[PDB]
Amino acid sequence: EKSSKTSKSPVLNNVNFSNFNVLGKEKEFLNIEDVADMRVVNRVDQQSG
RNA sequence: UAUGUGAUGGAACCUCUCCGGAUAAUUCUAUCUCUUCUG
Repeated sequence: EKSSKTSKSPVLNNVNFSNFNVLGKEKEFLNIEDVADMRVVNRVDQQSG
């Protein structure tokens, strides 16, 4: 397709991949802290623990 | 809610250090209570 030099918006896509959304929750807002949990996770030297 | 000839992020241990310890005989004698009416 050599789509170089063409940023493109309506130009042809022989194969295009759409976005993926959660089934059954297309219109459901909530908040970030209501579904997700936050941890830190660290890196250890393994020479001195 | 991406934009398309190129995503090892499974590509990273919240790890390391610190006596729930210290002191104490389950023992034993002095009152308690305020208004009485001329005495």
